[PDB]
Amino acid sequence: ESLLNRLYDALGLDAPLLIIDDGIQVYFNESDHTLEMCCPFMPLPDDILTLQHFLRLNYTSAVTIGADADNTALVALYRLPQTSTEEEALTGFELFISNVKQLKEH
Amino acid sequence: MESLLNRLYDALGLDEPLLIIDDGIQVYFNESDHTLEMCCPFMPLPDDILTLQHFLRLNYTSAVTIGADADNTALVALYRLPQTSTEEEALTGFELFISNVKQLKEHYA
Repeated sequence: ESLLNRLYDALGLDAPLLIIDDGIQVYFNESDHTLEMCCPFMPLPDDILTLQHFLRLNYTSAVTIGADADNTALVALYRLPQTSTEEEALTGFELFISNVKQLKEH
Repeated sequence: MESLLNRLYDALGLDEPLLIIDDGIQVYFNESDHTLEMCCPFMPLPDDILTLQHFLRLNYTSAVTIGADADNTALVALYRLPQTSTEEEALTGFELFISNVKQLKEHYA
């Protein structure tokens, strides 16, 4: 029973990518013995100060900022080892969504 | 009860700010209420668009988080560990961190 499947059950979701009308797309990556949550929240900036700002945010945040391989957007990230329990996964998901909403504020 | 960071220091055979040098790798710690953060400043903070975007992309693929320190002086590799973790998880985490940063630095720094 994969951690991803574990999270879904914990969330009550019955999937046979998770999109929420909060204008949020969550992608899951289960490679490297871990569960990674990813959410592209805005286009990749070309401004030095803005880029440094997101790297600074990574110094103190549980939810970190990265850039997709396609180099088209900044993505909020959060990883957990597959060995994690369904309770830890659930908690991680809750924290992730809250931070993504925060990142989209202005 | 001794704090988790103090127990790590003991495990590292150590008896206040502090900088560790393990195999040429610099490691210092930051703390918050619920988290102990291991930090390795591995190179000066780049000031060009492309290198900065590159490190943001690396964040997506690298096992360890890459960020910039508070003074905007260095690019830093880091690992967050719950202040509720066991002494052993702290030590093992520290060792794995060093291992990850060593390779990160030699390939991207």
